[PDB]
Amino acid sequence: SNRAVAVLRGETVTGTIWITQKSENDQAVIEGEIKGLTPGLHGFHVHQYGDSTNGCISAGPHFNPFGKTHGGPKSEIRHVGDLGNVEAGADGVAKIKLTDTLVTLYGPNTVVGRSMVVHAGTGNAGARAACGVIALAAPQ
Amino acid sequence: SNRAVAVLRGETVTGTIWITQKSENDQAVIEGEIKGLTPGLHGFHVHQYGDSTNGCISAGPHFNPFGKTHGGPKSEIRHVGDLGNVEAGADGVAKIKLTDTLVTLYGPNTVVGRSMVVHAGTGNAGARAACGVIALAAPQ
Repeated sequence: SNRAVAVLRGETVTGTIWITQKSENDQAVIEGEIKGLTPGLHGFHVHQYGDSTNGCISAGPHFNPFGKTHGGPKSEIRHVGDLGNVEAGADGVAKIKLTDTLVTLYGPNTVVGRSMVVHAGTGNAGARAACGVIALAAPQ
Repeated sequence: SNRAVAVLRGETVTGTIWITQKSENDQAVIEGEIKGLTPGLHGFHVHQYGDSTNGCISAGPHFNPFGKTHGGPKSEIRHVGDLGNVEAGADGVAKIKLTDTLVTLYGPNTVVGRSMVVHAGTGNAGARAACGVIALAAPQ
């Protein structure tokens, strides 16, 4: 499909994030809303797995298919799953629209079946506050 | 991945269903548990979409990629998404193990990102009682 959606679930943070992409060669658009955030900037990431058998823990690590490293030559590689930080507006909702990412719904790096995770900013989920599987949706 | 998992969510019915498949040419195994069922046989189906923006309604129709029809020549085509009926044992849990389906995690008919849905046996979800997105999981 040219359209996917993640419904984020968490104790307090929830949301709905759409991904739309006309073809393998076109840039995807990520758009939606995240609710229940404490005020300020929070991390927003694609993680490797959609597995939600263990809350947001089973999402596994950041999705970094190109292998960006901390330093050295490969530190200049783009981290595909890094969607920056997000924040709620005055109305308490974060309106997300990201048009310049490398996220794709096609080819070997497709994110279908993986997860989107919101990171706050103590427990075994670290800062992971909500997560949802990137699901196939009806094409537009 | 050679492994996917759907966590089924519903008002009363829940479950965890794994799909494991060594390669594109190998037969998948679907195995897991469904809880909260009323006694007796219930339908178990792959549906087209994992979209859960509208409960189990947004899962869309049965997944029937080969186009099985009610009658005529194409009525003899296999309905890929039809996983038969399931039922709870005396312990109140349905132990699912299906080894002869055409469900795959590879190629154009991959079910990754689609949904699994349990059908009871009144409302806009019809008989759909629980559903979950088929998510990528860590390979085994």
